Amino acid sequence: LYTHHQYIAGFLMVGAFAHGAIFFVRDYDPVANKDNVLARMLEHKEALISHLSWVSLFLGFHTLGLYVHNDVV
Amino acid sequence: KVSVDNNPVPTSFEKWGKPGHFDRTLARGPKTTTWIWNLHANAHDFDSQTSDLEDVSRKIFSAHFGHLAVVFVWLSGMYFHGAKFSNYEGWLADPTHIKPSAQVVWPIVGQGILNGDVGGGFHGIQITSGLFYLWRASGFTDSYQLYCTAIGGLVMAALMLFAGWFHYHVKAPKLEWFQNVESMMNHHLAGLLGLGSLGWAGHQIHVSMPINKLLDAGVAPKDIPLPHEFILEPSKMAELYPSFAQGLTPFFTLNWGVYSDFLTFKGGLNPVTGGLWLSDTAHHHLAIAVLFIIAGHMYRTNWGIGHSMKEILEAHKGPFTGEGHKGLYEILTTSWHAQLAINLALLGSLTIIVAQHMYAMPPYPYQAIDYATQLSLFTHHMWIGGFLIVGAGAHGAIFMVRDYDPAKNVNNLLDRMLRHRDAIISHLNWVCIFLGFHSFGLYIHNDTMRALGRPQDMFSDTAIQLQPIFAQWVQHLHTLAPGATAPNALATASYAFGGETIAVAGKVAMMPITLGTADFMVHHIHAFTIHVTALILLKGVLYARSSRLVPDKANLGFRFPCDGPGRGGTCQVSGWDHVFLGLFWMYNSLSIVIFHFSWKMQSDVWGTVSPDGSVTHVTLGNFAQSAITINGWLRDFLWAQAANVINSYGSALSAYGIMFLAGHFVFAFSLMFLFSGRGYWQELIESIVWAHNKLNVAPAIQPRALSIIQGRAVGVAHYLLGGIVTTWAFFLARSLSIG
Amino acid sequence: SHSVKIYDTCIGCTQCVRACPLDVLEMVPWDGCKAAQIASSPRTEDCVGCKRCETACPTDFLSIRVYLGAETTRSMGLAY
Amino acid sequence: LNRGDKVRIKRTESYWYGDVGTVASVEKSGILYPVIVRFDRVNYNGFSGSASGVNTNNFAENELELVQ
Amino acid sequence: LSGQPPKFGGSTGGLLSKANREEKYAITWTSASEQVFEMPTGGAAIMNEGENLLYLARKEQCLALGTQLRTKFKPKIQDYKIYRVYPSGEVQYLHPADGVFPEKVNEGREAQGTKTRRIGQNPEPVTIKFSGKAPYEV
Amino acid sequence: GDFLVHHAIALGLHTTALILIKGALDARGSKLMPDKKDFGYSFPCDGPGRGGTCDISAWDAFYLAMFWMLNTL
Amino acid sequence: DFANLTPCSENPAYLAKSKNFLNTTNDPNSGKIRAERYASALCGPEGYPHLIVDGRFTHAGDFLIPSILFLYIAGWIGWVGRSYLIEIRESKNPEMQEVVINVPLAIKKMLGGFLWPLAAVGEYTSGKLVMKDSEIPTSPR
Amino acid sequence: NQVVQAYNGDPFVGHLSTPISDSAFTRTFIGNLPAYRKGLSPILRGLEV
Amino acid sequence: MDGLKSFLSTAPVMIMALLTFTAGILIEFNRFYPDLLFH
Ligand code: CLA
Ligand code: CLA
Ligand code: CLA
Ligand SMILES: CC1=C(C/C=C(\C)CCC[C@H](C)CCC[C@H](C)CCCC(C)C)C(=O)c2ccccc2C1=O
Ligand code: SF4
Ligand code: SF4
Ligand code: SF4
Repeated sequence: LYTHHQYIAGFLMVGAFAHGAIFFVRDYDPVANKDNVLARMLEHKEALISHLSWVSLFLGFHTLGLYVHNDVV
Repeated sequence: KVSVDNNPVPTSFEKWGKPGHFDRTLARGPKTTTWIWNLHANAHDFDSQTSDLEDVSRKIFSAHFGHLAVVFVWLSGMYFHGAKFSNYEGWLADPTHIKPSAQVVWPIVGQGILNGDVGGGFHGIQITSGLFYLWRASGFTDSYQLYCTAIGGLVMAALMLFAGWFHYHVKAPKLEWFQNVESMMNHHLAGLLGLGSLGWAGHQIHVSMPINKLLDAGVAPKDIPLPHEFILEPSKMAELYPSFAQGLTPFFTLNWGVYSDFLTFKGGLNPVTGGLWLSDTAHHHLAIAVLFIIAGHMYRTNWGIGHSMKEILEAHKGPFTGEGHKGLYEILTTSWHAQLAINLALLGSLTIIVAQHMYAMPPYPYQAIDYATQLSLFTHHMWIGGFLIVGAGAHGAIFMVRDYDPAKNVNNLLDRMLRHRDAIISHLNWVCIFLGFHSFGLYIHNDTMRALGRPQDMFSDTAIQLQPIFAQWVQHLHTLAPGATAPNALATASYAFGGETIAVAGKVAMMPITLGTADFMVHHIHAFTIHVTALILLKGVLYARSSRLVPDKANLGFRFPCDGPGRGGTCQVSGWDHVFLGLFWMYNSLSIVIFHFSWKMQSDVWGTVSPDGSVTHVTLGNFAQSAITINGWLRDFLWAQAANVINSYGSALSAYGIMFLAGHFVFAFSLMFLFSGRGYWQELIESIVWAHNKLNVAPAIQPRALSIIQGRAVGVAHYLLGGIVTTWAFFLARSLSIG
Repeated sequence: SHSVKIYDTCIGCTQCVRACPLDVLEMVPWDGCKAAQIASSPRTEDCVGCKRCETACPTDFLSIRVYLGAETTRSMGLAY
Repeated sequence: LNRGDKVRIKRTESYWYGDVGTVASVEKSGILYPVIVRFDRVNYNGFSGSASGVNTNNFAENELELVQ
Repeated sequence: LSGQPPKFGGSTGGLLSKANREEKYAITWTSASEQVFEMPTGGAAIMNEGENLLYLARKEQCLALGTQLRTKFKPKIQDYKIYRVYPSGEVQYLHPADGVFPEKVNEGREAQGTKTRRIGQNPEPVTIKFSGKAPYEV
Repeated sequence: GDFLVHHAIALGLHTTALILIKGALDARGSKLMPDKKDFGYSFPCDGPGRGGTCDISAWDAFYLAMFWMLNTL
Repeated sequence: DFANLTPCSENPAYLAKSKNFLNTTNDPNSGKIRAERYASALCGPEGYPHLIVDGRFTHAGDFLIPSILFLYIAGWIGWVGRSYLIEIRESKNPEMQEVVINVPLAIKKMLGGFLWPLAAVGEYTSGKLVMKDSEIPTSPR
Repeated sequence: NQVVQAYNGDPFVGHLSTPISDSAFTRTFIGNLPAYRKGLSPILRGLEV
Repeated sequence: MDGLKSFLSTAPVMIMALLTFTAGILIEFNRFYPDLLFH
């Protein structure tokens, strides 16, 4: 039951973001959504994508570093 | 025939500081980071930096000399490590209890634990190459001789560097010198292979035979005479071999029968060491020497005698092939890529033949004693051979797209090859699908019938039986060979076909290898995977020029990713991508080959013979009933034999556990480059570039993502690296745990 | 069939019309550039979608676009 | 706009959107995009594995913002 | 469709059943000199003196042949005509549809496939919702 | 032992979120392809031009984040 | 607090392990000095020393001292590379000097990293550390 | 003495006239299987197949 | 000789000299003061 619902939850979260992308392709009007929170999501997407890049790189470098350190010693 | 150009290029340092000087698309300067990868990928594409066929040949000649310098540096390293940092002086006295170790580890972070007790008080990594058995067979006795060999190799490496500098920079030969291939094979057969085999036969007569016969008698290495003491006083060699009292006057009068004392066609294995006799080894090199020197006087040269390759090729025309080979001599003498294709195919097949012969007829003393050396050597040479065969496919494709113009060969063998590519690839598709259904589908059928509780329906030896009747017949013919079809052979060619279990030092050197239905099924898997690798590589070679999909692959090049998303998507139509897929299939094929070998020797050959005469094997006959289902391979081979590599922590074998996990990591990492595409990574690099621009640290060399071919190349490189490192650790930790 | 559209940013450099394998494109006269020519796509039912025309276009972003759509026999490159 | 002028791109399409570039020429023959702006930074152009793209584009007068 | 065929020995690469059920393509070129070219179907053939008639199954094969006729021969063969012939019988005329090759401006062609904007002023899919169209073709 | 696996789980969540929002926000186009709204959600590629454009669609970011979701779970 | 972890001095398991610590170096007393060094740490029932990363100053040497040390000698690397890259962008060929490193300039920049946090606050107050959002190239938004 | 011509004298069809595909024995044997034999109604050739 | 100067100044030679120098100082610090899990 735990593994089943965590796998369903992962699939549904990935589908939520997939339909966020499909919304941004198809149903997103940048004229009506002028300067609101969605327009300002897209107006700084490089900043938050680079910060997700930093945090995932940081956390991955050091989780693998600690695991490989523990493993080697 | 020797004509050279004197000082064709000055020896100057100025081109060193300007990288990319060789290729005209890189001589402007690096705009992006793709310039770096292009600088490395085009560094040895000599045939694309220029198109003279003369300067590329000089570049190739001097590159060969530099490579020989590298090989001699490596070989000097091997001999120097056996001289100084090894227990060869100790192992030579007692080569049945203590183990070779040619590498000590500096203790820095606790890695002095890798200096495991190898024997005799020496501490270091137990090596798995047969260097110590090689040096025992070649007659080495003291570390000073190994030191002299290492120093001589370093001198010869300096000589190869000097010769490469000489033949590019002060005296480079002309094109007509390279196109003398008949003189070239005369010297390579008669003078390189023939005189090399003759010189080694002389060494084995005068050094290997005395030193190894006294070491077999039971004399300590300190009491062993130095190898020139058997030359300065031939009376000592007369003490050992009574046929040296007659001198060479029996040789020059064809009284060769009196040399049967040491030149014997004895056959079989030496019972006291487990290796081949060096009697028939020296005789073998003498026969190879005579045969190669005889064959080196075939092709025509300055003198009117000889036999020109051009007329030999043009003489061979039949009804089916039309015009025949008249057109092929201009192919192989005006293109280094066709030469590289044929030489890579034959060198890969030779390395595989080396792997398959050096287990069944172990040519070195005490090689079959230890299973680390045997398994490591077989695995190593299988991997080298498969890599070289994939290279043959690669350069077949490069030749077809680059060095093949159909003007100079109409309706010859290569044209008629290209005119029925659909028939060849069709029937090779059919045989790949046939063997994949009837070699793996038997495994799935057995696996299902064992899961369903129907073991009488399986393809077992105690069920529906698929006996390899032809291989069993051939084994019968080779057991019955040394009496009828080889009268002067005393023993069998190898004990792998049949005969007696050769037990030396309590361990099985070689015993007959029985072929049940498990071996039938595994050999048809071998045939299947070899055929699919041949399918991918042959498809690349044939379809390199043009297909029905992309009719202009020849002028898009060899390394092009695709033609575009059109025609449904032509994503991997190049010949390079067929090399890329053949690398995966070669990895699959050779990993099945080495798993078959490792399990068959652990279950059916290797083991400990009790003094009562019974043989107990390492995995106790698993292969007969477990090697017919996939669960038997996953349970009795991969799961059961990795207990030695994953429980090895905190011991000397813990480096192999680390390397095991490292290979898994590099496999999983390779999947990032294999599964992804350039587009995602470019728009992620753009956001990272934005983060650099925001705080004024953006580079002037623009960070492109890896190209499409670059991404595929690094994916396959890390995939094969991770898989081969995992298997290397698994084999070299299983084998040191079984003796 | 795929639709090949040519935009105002064309500089008449002819690179697309000779990079095209099937010669879908052709140059027509124009008054909006120095070269006095713009690419057109008359026989665009013969477009396979290879996008060698987009690859050869020097103007940034792109003066020629291929918009992959309804496949046919001509636009899929089937010899059978 | 004149030669040598540094301008900032507002095309919203170009690779050099927001990037500065020296003006190389202005054309007076009544064409749609007469200003040839040439950049230090090369774009995404060429076949795959090409070591560089192009550093030149033709922009209109209205798209450029003069920064010199 | 006049012209003797090239002296080709035959091949498995070539005309499948698509040729006699739907269209196949013929390339006709005239050369003074007999020489050797690479057929895109695989192999090498013989250019006859005068007119040639080569039947192929794809238009890309015909244009690839015409491309190598143009660029791989020093006496460049540029009077090559590509037809599309149907099994019903009628012959279309395809590649030099006007007099001159498509790279050269004939000044009598029509600008079709040309949009009056750049890609930045392309309409966006949210405006054309459930319209049966797509953002390029509006 | 739970610290390091929670940080590995955080790494998986962050990298899956990075791929998913990099497909969601770059669904309208990056500098590699300033028009992806007109090709739609799941177009294959944009040719070997512009350096090579293999997995540029937002659907391909779904694809990669599907791998990362399966890994994290 | 921290009743789950006992100090390794009064721990049975750690005494059982510290009887047999190995020698990581050539020195035959490396295991003994390591056992003496880890005796002041906090370790659980397994007998292996645990680190405490709260920022409590009783365990500041567990994480915060390496934190400060890394941040200094990595802001060194970042600031030196940034200063060199900014410097080479006015040399009429900024792209070749990434390939061939101008080593007198490079060593001058590398020995300029003693004062990077002062240089960082100087460049941040004087506006050279960051760039305006409009001045930098960006994607379509 | 060439034994591999083009199929049926047509050098541009995708077939060769090899001794297996287009021999006299193959013509008389493949062309006399029920799927190819001349004059048979489909019921008898289907019955024989 | 300005060519060896410009070749020893390249990116791979300088990055390998730098990595060898940092590896040397790390290895020497581990050789003298072996096991530093914390302060
Ligand atoms: C007799 C050996 C032989 C020779 C000399 C050639 C020579 C050449 N080949 Mg090659 N090739 C061969 C074997 C050989 N090959 C084999 C066995 C393979 C099968 C894998 C191929 C597959 C092949 C391909 C597919 C291509 C060539 C190409 C080339 C040309 C340029 C090579 C280049 O620039 O790479 C420069 C060197 C590198 C890029 C280094 C590669 C790094 C390796 C693969 C990974 C690291 C390996 C290492 C053992 C791992 C440890 C490192 C790390 C963990 C520390 C040149 C003609 C290219 C060509 O001509 O195309 C136009 C081309 O694309 N080769
Ligand atoms: C386990 C993984 C896997 C499997 C099953 C396959 C399967 C195959 N690959 Mg391969 N491949 C793999 C991974 C895999 N590959 C990967 C990782 C790559 C590396 C990139 C490739 C690269 C690749 C290339 C490059 C080529 C293939 C080709 C082939 C085919 C060989 C023909 C064959 O074996 O007969 C078919 C046998 C099987 C599929 C396995 C037996 C399965 C049983 C007997 C069938 C199932 C029973 C029944 C029908 C089930 C029906 C149930 C009902 C409810 C429907 C076959 C489809 C080659 C090909 O197409 O040759 C013509 C080819 O050229 N492969
Ligand atoms: C010295 C130059 C420089 C400096 C100041 C920065 C600074 C920045 N980078 Mg980094 N970066 C650089 C080099 C540089 N980087 C290089 C060479 C690479 C290629 C691998 C990257 C790739 C990279 C990625 C992929 C990301 C960053 C990010 C960041 C930010 C957070 C710090 C970080 O994550 O470090 C991470 C650093 C690395 C992963 C690699 C560092 C490589 C070495 C150690 C730096 C020194 C390079 C060079 C040798 C210096 C020359 C010295 C001079 C004497 C010649 C920060 C703005 C992140 C971001 O988006 O911020 C929000 C992020 O996601 N960078
Ligand atoms: C991650 C990734 C990138 C991004 C990769 C980049 C930006 C390369 C980064 C290389 C870094 C700088 C390391 C360079 C090489 C290292 C020095 C190797 C270290 C190995 C030692 C241990 C020997 C692509 O560009 C790409 C392109 C096409 C398909 C898949 C992918 C892909 O998966
Ligand atoms: S390649 Fe682009 S710029 Fe050149 S003519 Fe064609 S559409 Fe115009
Ligand atoms: S997509 Fe290919 S075939 Fe179509 S117009 Fe462009 S270049 Fe020509
Ligand atoms: S660019 Fe990539 S996805 Fe597109 S056709 Fe080429 S290989 Fe395939």
